[PDB]
Amino acid sequence: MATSSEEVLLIVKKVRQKKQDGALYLMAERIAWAPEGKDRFTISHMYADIKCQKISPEGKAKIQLQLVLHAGDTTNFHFSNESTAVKERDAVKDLLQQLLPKFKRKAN
Repeated sequence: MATSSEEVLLIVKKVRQKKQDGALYLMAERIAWAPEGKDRFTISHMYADIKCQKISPEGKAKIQLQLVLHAGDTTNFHFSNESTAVKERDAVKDLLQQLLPKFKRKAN
């Protein structure tokens, strides 16, 4: 709050997760989740606040990612529709591995 406001990266009003289907919000340092609501999110896990990353949507069901909390909490998420399980979500995850470099440098 020293410049303006938080900076979010992307939001997906449509998301499916073995628990529920709900809209997924991605923030620079965290992943948020929400259900049929307004424009906020039911939850938000700070990428640094969470540590575990598995990328399983390259040739899988239809785009599902998995992250775990330094604690013992996992975060599984999926996107999919009659025909919306593709690029859309594709880029979503594409963001995931894009911020992954913020709280965890993978390569120099």
